[PDB]
Amino acid sequence: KPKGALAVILVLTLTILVFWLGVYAVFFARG
Amino acid sequence: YPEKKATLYFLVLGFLALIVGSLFGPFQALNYGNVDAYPLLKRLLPFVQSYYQGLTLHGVLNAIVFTQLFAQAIMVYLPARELNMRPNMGLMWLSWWMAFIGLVVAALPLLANEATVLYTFYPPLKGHWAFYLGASVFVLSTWVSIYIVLDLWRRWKAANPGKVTPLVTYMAVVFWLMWFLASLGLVLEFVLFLLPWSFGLVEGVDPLVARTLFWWTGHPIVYFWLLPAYAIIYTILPKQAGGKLVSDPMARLAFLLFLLLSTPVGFHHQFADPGIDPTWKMIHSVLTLFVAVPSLMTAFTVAASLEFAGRLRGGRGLFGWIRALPWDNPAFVAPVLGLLGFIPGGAGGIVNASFTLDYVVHNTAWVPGHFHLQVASLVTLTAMGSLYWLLPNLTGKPISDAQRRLGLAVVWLWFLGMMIMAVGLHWAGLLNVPRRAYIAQVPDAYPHAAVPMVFNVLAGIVLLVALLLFIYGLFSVLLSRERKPELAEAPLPFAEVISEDRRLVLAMDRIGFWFAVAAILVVLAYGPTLVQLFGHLNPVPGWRLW
Amino acid sequence: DEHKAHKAILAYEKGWLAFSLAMLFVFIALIAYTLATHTAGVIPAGKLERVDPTTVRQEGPWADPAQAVVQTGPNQYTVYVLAFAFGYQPNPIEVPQGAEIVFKITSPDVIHGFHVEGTNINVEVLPGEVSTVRYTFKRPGEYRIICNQYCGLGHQNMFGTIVVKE
Ligand code: HAS
Ligand code: HEM
Ligand SMILES: CCCCCCCC/C=C/CCCCCCCC(=O)OC[C@H](O)CO
Ligand SMILES: CCCCCCCC/C=C\CCCCCCCC(=O)OC[C@H](O)CO
Ligand SMILES: CCCCCCCC/C=C\CCCCCCCC(=O)OC[C@H](O)CO
Ligand SMILES: CCCCCCCC/C=C\CCCCCCCC(=O)OC[C@H](O)CO
Ligand SMILES: CCCCCCCC/C=C\CCCCCCCC(=O)OC[C@H](O)CO
Ligand SMILES: CCCCCCCC/C=C\CCCCCCCC(=O)OC[C@H](O)CO
Ligand SMILES: CCCCCCCC/C=C\CCCCCCCC(=O)OC[C@H](O)CO
Ligand SMILES: CCCCCCCC/C=C\CCCCCCCC(=O)OC[C@H](O)CO
Ligand code: CUA
Ligand SMILES: [Cu+2]
Repeated sequence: KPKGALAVILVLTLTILVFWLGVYAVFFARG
Repeated sequence: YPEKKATLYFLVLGFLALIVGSLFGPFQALNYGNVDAYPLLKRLLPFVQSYYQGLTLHGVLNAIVFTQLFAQAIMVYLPARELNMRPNMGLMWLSWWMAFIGLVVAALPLLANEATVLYTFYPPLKGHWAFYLGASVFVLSTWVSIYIVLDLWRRWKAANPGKVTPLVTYMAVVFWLMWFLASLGLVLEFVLFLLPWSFGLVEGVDPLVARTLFWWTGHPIVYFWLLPAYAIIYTILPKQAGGKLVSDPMARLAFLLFLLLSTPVGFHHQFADPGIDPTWKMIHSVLTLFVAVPSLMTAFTVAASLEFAGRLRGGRGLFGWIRALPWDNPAFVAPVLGLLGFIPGGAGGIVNASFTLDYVVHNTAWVPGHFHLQVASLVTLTAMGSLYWLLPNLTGKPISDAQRRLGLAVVWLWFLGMMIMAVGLHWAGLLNVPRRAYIAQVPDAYPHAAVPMVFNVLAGIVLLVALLLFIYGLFSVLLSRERKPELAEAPLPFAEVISEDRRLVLAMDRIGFWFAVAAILVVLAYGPTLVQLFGHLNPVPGWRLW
Repeated sequence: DEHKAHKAILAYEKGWLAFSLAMLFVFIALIAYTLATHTAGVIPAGKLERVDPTTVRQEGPWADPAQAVVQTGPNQYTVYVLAFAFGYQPNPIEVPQGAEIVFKITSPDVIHGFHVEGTNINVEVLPGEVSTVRYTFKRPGEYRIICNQYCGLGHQNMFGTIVVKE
């Protein structure tokens, strides 16, 4: 299994999600 | 090999544009850190009248001129060298000259404070006709490039009936056809509107139509910036890393998606514009999320290939492959670091695309935070790395150990400055600091931003040093006396491909068809809205407010 | 080895591509949600509403900033904002808390931003066009309007105020 490639797409997924759910929170807080 | 000389001319002119464009960035970083260094800059560069003139130059020279010259260098030369065929030289030199000429023409009013619009030059803000004219000529240079590469591909296909297009040439064909569709928005906006208006021929321009036409090009132009770096990242970097590209088909699929999805999306720059129906904003929003796919895809293909290389080179465990990679080679380091910063870059872009979430970040410092990660860091760093393999190939000039070490410093400093700046800009942007603002001249206006403002000051000083080291570096390699013809004669370090199911590759090679589809999508996504707007034009007078 | 590296990398890639798709789709669902709620009020009206930027200060609802706030429903107010080089009229804009407010903003000169600090209101303002956006202020007090679209040298100091009364 390409374990490194998986870690990279882990970090990328986490990053997307912290960014997206983060901004979604801010959206509703300002709504 | 007269294509080497023309390629060289594109790369060097690009790099000159990037250097001059970049002079203004530390000043702008300092400004987003509440520090006014403009008086110093106007001592050194007395023709500069305002922060905004600086900002136009920076935008135009870095994001338009450099990126284009790079694209034109890379996506002509590489396919030519993979096919082992000579580009039409009279055409190649023609494109360089259009590029140089349109650059000199747009430069004159820019340097003389007659076009302090931005790089978006939004009507009714009205610049000097020479700005529009020269920018036009500069960008049409690319239609010649498209021709050049279409020719090469047909000459090849003819000589090799029944074969699939080789990888790099496949990349370049789909890339240039994408860019041709994409560019029609701006050529439309320019020809029907900006030019006549700047010439005095019509009184006003409809700002909404101007913006809609603009952003037709304004999105896919950033994929036009990226894809040259991707071609490198895909077909070259796996060799430099010590491995191979893990899949030719996955690399074609990514590029094919860019062809299909790069252009029908521009309303994502217009989530805050009046007069555009929300249902269309949602359609574009979805289409924008889809265009994130070839990069999600790229993330995995490229990550697996670097891991592969690292495993070949002896690394083991979950991080050993990282450690095992050639971190002493700036040509490997520069794109890889760019890729790392592309993770938060693309996360921010996915935020910008969600229709409603854009109201949080739109026109704030968030957006420069997103894009410096994408273009000022990944594309630029990848171009910077090509110094260390592309240049020797083009010139026979050797890279000394000293120069290799300096290159490592530039590439890490440049990367680090861009990460630090990215934190300062995202965060300031979340605090509501506007982009495109001489905010240091209102020092008491953004008190809640004091913390990310420290990051911008730092970033500005780190990127000043990175840039000064780049200039000394770039000129060391260009100005050195020696020429060893074994560097000039050596092959481009094209990767080998681990192998490919042919079904998929054949389908993807029906380029005429995919091109037609891409063209239909643009009609479906832009037709209805442009027909309504063109039916209801409200042209308005122009203004100089500088 | 390459034989084994090849199909294994591709097999996991297929998984990754499916997951990432699912995540994209989830965001689409979550966006569509926002679209069904009061928070979507801030999306501009899609409809073209054309005006003449050259006479907008002389006649029509932007001509008299002190009557710009018009009650248009039992709990609704329409506000005619002018965003111009380099300010906003009226100043301040004064509105009751808890009322739905329909901002109808235009420009007599060049494009301006209309960014209401602390809210989702963030709309480009185009000369010749009226931008229409909707918001309810839940909290009383003072909200700064920011211009976030470069409009010339007066840009960095173009600010406005909205006061929301208890
Ligand atoms: C080259 C330049 C650009 C790229 C590429 C780019 C990508 C995106 N952007 Fe963007 N952005 C747009 C949203 C997106 C989306 C959804 C993507 C996507 O294509 C992103 C997909 C990318 C990913 C999902 C990342 C994949 C990660 C990879 C591939 C890294 C893997 C790492 C490895 C393999 C390392 C491993 C190695 C080890 C050693 C570990 C939107 C809105 O929807 C706006 C308007 C916002 C507003 O309100 O104005 C915005 C505005 C801009 C502007 C401002 C224009 C202006 O001046 O007004 C610029 C210049 C720009 C450029 C760039 N943009 N963008
Ligand atoms: C020394 C490196 C650099 C620094 C310190 C820097 C800094 C900055 C800052 C702080 C801004 C925001 C200014 C504002 O919004 O008012 C900005 C804007 C911008 N930068 Fe950079 N930059 C650098 C290099 C680059 C490069 C390499 C590119 C692209 C290749 C680039 C493209 C842009 C663009 C397109 C804008 C937006 C201009 C506009 O909104 O009209 N920058 N830069
Ligand atoms: C290779 C080079 C990489 C670059 C690394 C450089 C790091 C920056 C220096 C930090 C030392 C701290 C110095 C801070 C002291 C001066 C602060 C200051 O007084 O600023 C002006 C004042 O705030 C206006 O009122
Ligand atoms: C190597 C690069 C790989 C990519 C990895 C880097 C990506 C950065 C991810 C998250 C930063 C978020 C930091 C923490 C989030 C802050 C949330 C928060 O504190 O909210 C404010 C609250 O109101 C209290 O004041
Ligand atoms: C590595 C270089 C790249 C730099 C990476 C950029 C940093 C931005 C990070 C995260 C965005 C997440 C959004 C932050 C979410 C915090 C706010 C929040 O949680 O909102 C609730 C609160 O009630 C509201 O007022
Ligand atoms: C606030 C943000 C500013 C901080 C910026 C942090 C962002 C991540 C930085 C570096 C990640 C690089 C990870 C990979 C480094 C690899 C080098 C290595 O592993 O060494 C092998 C050795 O050098 C034999 O050649
Ligand atoms: C090897 C050398 C690496 C060392 C580099 C340091 C790394 C991170 C620390 C400090 C950055 C400080 C730079 C900030 C300069 C002054 C910031 C400022 O202007 O602060 C004003 C204050 O918050 C209101 O008056
Ligand atoms: C709460 C939200 C969840 C966030 C948590 C992060 C999710 C992990 C992300 C991506 C993994 C994508 C890889 C999917 C693995 C697919 C399995 C597969 O393809 O297996 C074939 C192989 O032959 C085996 O036997
Ligand atoms: C294998 C698992 C299959 C299961 C797949 C499920 C995917 C789960 C994700 C998101 C659901 C979206 C929830 C939508 C509800 C939105 C509510 C909200 O966000 O509240 C905002 C505000 O307070 C009110 O005005
Ligand atoms: C590494 C990157 C880290 C990122 C760091 C995250 C910081 C974001 C903070 C807040 C956003 C939330 C917005 C909430 C705005 C509400 C404030 C408000 O309501 O104030 C104005 C009002 O007029 C009073 O009467
Ligand atoms: Cu009005 Cu910036
Ligand atoms: Cu875009």
